[PDB]
Amino acid sequence: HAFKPGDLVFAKMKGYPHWPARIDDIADGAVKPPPNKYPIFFFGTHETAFLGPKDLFPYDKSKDKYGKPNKRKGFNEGLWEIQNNPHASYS
Repeated sequence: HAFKPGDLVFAKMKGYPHWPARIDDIADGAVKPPPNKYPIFFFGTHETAFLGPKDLFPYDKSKDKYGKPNKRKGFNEGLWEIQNNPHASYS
């Protein structure tokens, strides 16, 4: 399984806990990711950033480890989104 738009993940950024997220499509006209990176939409914060596979943990495999509440802002909101409506428009 190569990563494709719509895949659910936990995504790791420096300074944050593994974060509920999804692989997004590239909008027409938008900036494209660097070589071998993906557009990642973060649940709860609703931000997008470019990340590579080393920082992407498939949701089903990883949810037992990473899918638990914490106090960081937006996180529990993000957990609700990935669990209840992961494919919604958050625009």
